[PDB]
Amino acid sequence: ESADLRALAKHLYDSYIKSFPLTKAKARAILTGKTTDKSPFVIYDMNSLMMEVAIRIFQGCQFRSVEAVQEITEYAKSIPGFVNLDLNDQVTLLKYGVHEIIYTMLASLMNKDGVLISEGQGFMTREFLKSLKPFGDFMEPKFEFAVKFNALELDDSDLAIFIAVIILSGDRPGLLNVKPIEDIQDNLLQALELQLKLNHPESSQLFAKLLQKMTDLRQIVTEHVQLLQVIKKTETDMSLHPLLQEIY
Amino acid sequence: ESADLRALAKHLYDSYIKSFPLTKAKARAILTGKTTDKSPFVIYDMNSLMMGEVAIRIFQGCQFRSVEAVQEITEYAKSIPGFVNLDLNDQVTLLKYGVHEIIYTMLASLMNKDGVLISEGQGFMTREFLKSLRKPFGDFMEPKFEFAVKFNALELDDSDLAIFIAVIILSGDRPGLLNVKPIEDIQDNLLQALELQLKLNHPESSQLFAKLLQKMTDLRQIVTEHVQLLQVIKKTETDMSLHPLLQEIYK
Ligand SMILES: CCCCCCOc1ccc(C(=O)N[C@H](C(=O)NO)C(C)C)cc1
Repeated sequence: ESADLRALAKHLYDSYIKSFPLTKAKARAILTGKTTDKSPFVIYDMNSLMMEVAIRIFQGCQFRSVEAVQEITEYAKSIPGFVNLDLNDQVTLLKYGVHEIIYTMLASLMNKDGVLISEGQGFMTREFLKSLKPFGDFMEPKFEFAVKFNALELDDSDLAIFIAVIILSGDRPGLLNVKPIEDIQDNLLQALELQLKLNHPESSQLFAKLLQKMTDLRQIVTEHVQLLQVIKKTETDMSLHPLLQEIY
Repeated sequence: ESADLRALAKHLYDSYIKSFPLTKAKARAILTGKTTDKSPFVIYDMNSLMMGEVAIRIFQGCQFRSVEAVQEITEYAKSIPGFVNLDLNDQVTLLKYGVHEIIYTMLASLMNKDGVLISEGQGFMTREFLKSLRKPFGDFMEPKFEFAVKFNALELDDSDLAIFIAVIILSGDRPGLLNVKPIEDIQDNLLQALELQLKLNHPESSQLFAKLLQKMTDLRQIVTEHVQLLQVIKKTETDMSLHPLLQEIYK
């Protein structure tokens, strides 16, 4: 019945707002969408950056991503049925879902020329990121995904349901009880479909186009982790950085 | 109008039957009990194999089947409304990237958890036998079995698959495409047709449409794993020849 579907959509939206500080609505108003109170500092080269380069940028991204995981974790616990799953299955779903979610939400903060950083008080150009060492290949395939993903023109109410769909996948390795997970994901998928039909009545087969983006998304995540291995292949030793690499 | 969508579904199923010699219907009519004029000979070891012809030989037999499959898929693609009216370069790109995803979708029709039909359904080669092949070749088919067992649980029939295969071809997020708009226009039509087909054919199956579209994620990874395997085989088997058509498809 369409009432608990809209109820679910509204519920996810509100939770998404509470959990994630920088919404797409706010990000877009800051990006090339302009407004008149505060423009972000723009990092376009080595001197404008000047707060250490290459390694320290990568490390800055890890700090932020560790923050993101905790925001996503809180959001997951608001998905009806999630906290009632097997504890091991909750951990597994977050462990394998969090990267997909991070690059999905990161698109909200990107345009074809750069990405918002530091709660949007900053902007790092796409071109500055390409000019880096082994690290100049990290962000670029994310930019290419974002350009295509953002073409769908989803807003936060759409993204909230989509993010829940990703978390409740069901094909994650090592799950103990797949049934209640795919039951929840069936319900979320229904809510997303209705949401897209109501929010974007003249965008045909948007639901289908969005799900097809998961194919790009998972290969991006796969490529990314393999890239992460190559960096554990040159800077390695002297951990006067003790528990902080333990945090990571 | 649903009527134009039904007519498109019927057109595609028709071309599917005309293009592909071994349908899911027939493959499921050799595998299960059913008919006993179409019982396959079963290959499960070397002696039962030599009721035939190993490793490298199986692999090149597989190569030739793939090449055939490219011809069948190409003939099918041309029947898809608007496909042949596209920029010739984009026709080539769509097939380049579409062909293996379709092969592994169709391959699932020929599979159960225990093995796979071969030689147009006259033979059946065991999963365990395939997994026991020397080193590199033993990991070739196993992830295709993994996919098939899960894909086959959707219980699609040939009229479902016909439209799904067309949807795969007309992607538009394919690398290198020149004009994405007319491709995406065709795919939207195909997606509407698929959506209708699945709700009329599987009325009690909730969100089958979304669940099927998600399988596209598994297909992509199978192809990606498969390319990595071939890179390995080409380095260890310097005396083994890969077909030029297959080489052109890979990069
Ligand atoms: C639509 C026609 C589908 C016919 C199904 C044939 O079954 C298969 C399954 C897997 C393969 C396969 O992976 N071939 C590899 C391949 O295509 N590498 O590119 C190698 C061995 C040639 C080929 C045929």
